Amino acid sequence: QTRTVINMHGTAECLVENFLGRSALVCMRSFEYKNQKNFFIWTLNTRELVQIRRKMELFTYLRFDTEITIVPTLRLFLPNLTLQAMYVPTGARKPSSQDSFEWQSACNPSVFFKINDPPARLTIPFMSINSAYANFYDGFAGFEKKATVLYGINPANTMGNLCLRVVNSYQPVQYTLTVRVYMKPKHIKAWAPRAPRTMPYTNILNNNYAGNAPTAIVSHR
Amino acid sequence: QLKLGNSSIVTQEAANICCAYGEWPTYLKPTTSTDRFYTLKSKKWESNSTGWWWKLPDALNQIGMFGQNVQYHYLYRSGFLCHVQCNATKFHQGTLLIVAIPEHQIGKKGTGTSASFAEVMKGAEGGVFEQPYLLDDGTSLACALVYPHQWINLRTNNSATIVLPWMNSAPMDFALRHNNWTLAVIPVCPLAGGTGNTNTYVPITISIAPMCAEYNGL
Amino acid sequence: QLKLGNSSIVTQEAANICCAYGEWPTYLKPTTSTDRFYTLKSKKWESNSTGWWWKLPDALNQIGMFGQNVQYHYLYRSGFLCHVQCNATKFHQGTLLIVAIPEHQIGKKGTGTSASFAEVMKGAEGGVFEQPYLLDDGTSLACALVYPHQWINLRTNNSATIVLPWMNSAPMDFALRHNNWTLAVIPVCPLAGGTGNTNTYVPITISIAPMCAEYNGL
Amino acid sequence: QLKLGNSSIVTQEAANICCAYGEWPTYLKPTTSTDRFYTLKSKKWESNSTGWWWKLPDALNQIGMFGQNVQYHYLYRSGFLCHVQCNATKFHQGTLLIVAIPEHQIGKKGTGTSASFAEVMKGAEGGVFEQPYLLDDGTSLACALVYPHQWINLRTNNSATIVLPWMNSAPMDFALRHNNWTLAVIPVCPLAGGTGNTNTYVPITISIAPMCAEYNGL
Amino acid sequence: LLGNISRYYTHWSGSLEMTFMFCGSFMTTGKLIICYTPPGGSSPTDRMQAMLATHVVWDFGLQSSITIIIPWISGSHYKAINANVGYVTCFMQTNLVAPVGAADQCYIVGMVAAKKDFNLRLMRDSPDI
Repeated sequence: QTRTVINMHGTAECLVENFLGRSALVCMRSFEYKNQKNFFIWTLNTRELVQIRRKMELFTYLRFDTEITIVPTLRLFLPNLTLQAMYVPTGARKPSSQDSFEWQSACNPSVFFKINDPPARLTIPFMSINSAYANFYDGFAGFEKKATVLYGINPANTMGNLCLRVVNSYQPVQYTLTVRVYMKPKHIKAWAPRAPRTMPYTNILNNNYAGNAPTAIVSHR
Repeated sequence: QLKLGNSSIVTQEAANICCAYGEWPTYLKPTTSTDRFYTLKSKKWESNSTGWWWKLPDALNQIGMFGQNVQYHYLYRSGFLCHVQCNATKFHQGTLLIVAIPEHQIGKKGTGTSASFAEVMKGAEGGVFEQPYLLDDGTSLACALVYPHQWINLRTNNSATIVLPWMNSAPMDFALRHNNWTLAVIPVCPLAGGTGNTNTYVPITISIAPMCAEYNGL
Repeated sequence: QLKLGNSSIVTQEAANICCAYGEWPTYLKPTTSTDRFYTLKSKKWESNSTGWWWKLPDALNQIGMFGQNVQYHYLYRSGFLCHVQCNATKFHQGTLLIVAIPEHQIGKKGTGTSASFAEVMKGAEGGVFEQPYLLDDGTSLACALVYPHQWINLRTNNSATIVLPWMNSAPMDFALRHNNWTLAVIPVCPLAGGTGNTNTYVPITISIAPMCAEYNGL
Repeated sequence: QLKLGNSSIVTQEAANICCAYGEWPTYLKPTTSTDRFYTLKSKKWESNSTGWWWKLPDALNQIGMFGQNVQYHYLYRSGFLCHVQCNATKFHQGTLLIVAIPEHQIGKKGTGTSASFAEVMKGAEGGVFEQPYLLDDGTSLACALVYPHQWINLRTNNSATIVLPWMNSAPMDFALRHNNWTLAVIPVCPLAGGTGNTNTYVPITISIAPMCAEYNGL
Repeated sequence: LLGNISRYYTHWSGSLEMTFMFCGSFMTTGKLIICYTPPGGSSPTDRMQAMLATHVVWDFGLQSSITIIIPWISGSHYKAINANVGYVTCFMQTNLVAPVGAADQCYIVGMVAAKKDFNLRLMRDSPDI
C-alpha cells in the first residue's frame, strides 16, 4: 500500500527559522465603496489564523523581525487607486476615520503604492518592550482585582496596528477593495517549546477549548 | 538532609538532581536570609484524584520573609528548587508525573470568558486540574514531557527534584500578578494500595526553596 | 565450469563476460549462502516462436533460499549474472538476441486498460512477446541494442553472458512488486535446422545467479 | 539484560554462572543467527506439583530457525545455556532444584514394557515426574546432586543458570531421536505462599539458548 | 511529539526508542515478552510467533522501565493508498504475582522518542486543525 525508501538528508528543512519564518496570509478584509468609514484597521498578532497560531504556540518565547506584505485587489461591479499603509506603533491613537489627522502624521511610518504596482512590504523590527514575544502569559495586564483587566494578555506583546487607507476612496465606480496581509518572521530565536495543542479555538484573547472529543483525542479503535 | 539558610529538610535523593533545561539558577542597583525551604500543606492522593498545581511566585506571595519582601518590593528575580515527596509503603502502587510548565495559561472548558483572578491565583493552597488529560491548556498530558518533567514511581523512585532557573523574557518581573512557573503533580496511574482502604491518603509533600533571590525597590 | 556457493553449472565461455554498462555488481544495518545458480525450465525454440522474457526479481520470488528471504525480508538489493545456453548441433541455424531491458513497461496492443498483475508477473515460468518487433513497449526491436545486449549465433557463439548491476534510482527496492531488469531472449532469425523436423525443439536454458545480494528486515 | 543474537532476556544474576563440569561449550566440513534465547511456556508451580523436565534437543526440534536447521540438517552439535526464573513475591517460600541430567533414561513404574516415543518426546511442552523422589530413573532425588545442579530458594536466590557443554561419546549426534541433556526443575519443598491462595500460580519461566551450534548436511 | 511534529512534514525517516514504564507495587513481580515485527510481516498473535521475532523479556522484579530501540523506519502519504510499517507487541510471559497487600490490578505507561538519526524533509500543513 506504499513505496517509500527515503535516503538520509541534512537538517536544513527542520530549522525553526525555516519552520516559523515564511509568509502566511493572516488578514483577508474586504471594503465596499459606493454612493467616511470602511478603512482598514488590523492588530498585528499571529493568533488570527489557526494553523500559524498552533505553529507559533509550539514555543513559549520567540524573537523575530516581521515582514508585512500588503497585496491589494480591486473588484468592480481597473483604475490605479492610491493606497497608503500606515504602521501605528502601540500607544498612538488609532485613525478615527478615513479623513483623520492621524494619517497626516510626522511620526507614524507609512508606504504609498498603487494597485498595478508590486505589493508593498515593510520590515517592522523586534518591537516589544519585553526581550521576547510570549505566546502564553500566566499573569494580568493591570493591578485591579476586576474583570476589566483581562487574564493572560501581556501589554508589551502588542506589535502595534496596521491601517490601510484607499486615498482615491471617492471614485465614479462602485466596487470592493480586498486587502491581503502576509506576515513573515525573520531571524527567529525560540525558547521553551510547549506541548502541541489538539482541540479547536474560540477566540484570539483566550485559550478555551470546546472540543476527536475532549475525553479522547485519537479516533478510538 | 538538605538545608538552605536556617530551615532543613530530610531528602531521599538517589539520582542526579536534574536542572530545568540544564541551567543552574543565578542572579544577574538591585541585590537576604529568606532563601529557605518552605514545606507546603500535604495533599491527599486519593484513588479518584485528578492532579494538583502550584504557581510558585503565587504560592510564595504570603509565606514568611519571602512573602514580606514580595509584598514590600515592586520587582523580583528568583530560581526555584522544588522537592516533591509521595510518602507510601512498599505495598502501594502508582505514578506521579511532576511537570514544571513555563507560562501555564489556565483554560476553562465549554465557556467563552477566561479564568478570573480567583480561579488562577490559588496561592499556598494550590489548584486542581478540571481535565488532567488536557492540562487545562488545550494541550495533551501525552505531550506534557517537553516541559521539565520527573517521575515519582511508588516502586524505586519515591521522590522528585526540579531546579527551575529564571524563565522570563525580562531580567526581572512582578510576583503579585505574574506566574513564570507552574509545578503540576499529576497521577498518571491511580493509587491502588489495596489494603482494604485502611489509609487511602498517601499524602504528597511539596517543598519550594527560592534560590538566587533578588528584588528592586525597598 | 562456473560455480557460486554450492550449485555449479558447466559453461562454454570463449569471450570476455561483458558487464552491463561496465559496472560489476556490488552491495553498498542491512547485510548468506543463497548466491547460487538457479537453472530455469528449458524453453522450446520452435521455428514459429516469437520471444521469451523473465523479470529477474519476479523470476526468483519463489526459488529456494532467495525466494524464502524475499518472502521474509521487506527489501532487497541484488546484482544478477544471467547465463543463456541455446543447445543445438552444427547443422541448426538462427540468431538469439539477449537484451536485459531496464524497467520494461509491458504494453498491450489495441486496448485502453494497462496489463494486470497476471500478464506482467509470470514468475519462474516467464512471458512471451505478443509483438516481438515492438518489444511490447511501443519501441522497435531494431532499437533494442541500447540495452545490455548479446548474440547467440548458432555458428560460433552458442552461449551468452550478462552481468546486471543494481539499476534503480534508490539504494534498495521491493522484489514482491518491482522489476528492475527484464531478460528477453528474442529469435531475430527463425530456427532452420532442416533435418526433416526430427527434433525441432533446440531448447534454451536460462541460469540466473543473484550476486552481492543483501536484504533489510528479518 | 542478557542477549544472544537478536533476542534479549532480562536476568537477575547475582553469583558466578557455573558451567556444567567447568567446561565452557565450544564447537570442534561442518560449520548462523539461530543462537538466540527461546523462552518456553510458563509452568504453574502449584503446592501439589511433582516436577517438570525438558529434553533440550527435543525441546528445540520445532522452535524457530534452530528447529528448521534440525529438521533440514541430519546432524548437530550444540552447547545449551539454560536460565530458569521462579517469579514470586517476598511472601512466598519453597525450593526448586534444577538438575541437568545427562542421558536421563525415563523409567515407568510397575510395568514390563519401556516408555514409548509419546511419553519420552514431549517436545516444547515438557514432561512431568510420576515419582519425583525416584527421578523416574530408579535413582534417588537425594543422589540427584552428582549432575550439574542449582537451587532457586524463594529467599535470596530467585533465578538459576546452567551452562551445558557437548556431553556425548561422539563429536556429533542426531537431534530427532537422541537427548544428551534433560533439564529437570523439581520442587524439593512445596510452595507455601499462604496469602489465602489469591494467586497459587507462581509460574516458572525456562529460557534455552543453543550456544556454539553447528550442523552437517544442507 | 513525534506524531504532532512529523504531521507537519510529508517525508520522514529515522530510528525510534520506546520506553515502557511499570506502575505496579514494589513487591509485585512478573514477565512480559515485547517483540518488534519489521514492516510487511503480519503482527504476531501467539507467544511462539513473539519468541521467534526480535524480542526482549521485560521483568518487573529487576527492571522498573525497559527501553527498545526500533531501527530506522520510513513512510509517506503521497489516488491515495496511505502506508504501513512494522508493529510492536507485548504478550503475558507469566501471571502477575502480587502479595495479599498490593492490588491485583497494575498499569503500564508508554513513552516514545526519535534518536539523532531521525529526519523530516518536506513541509506541509497539518490536517489536525
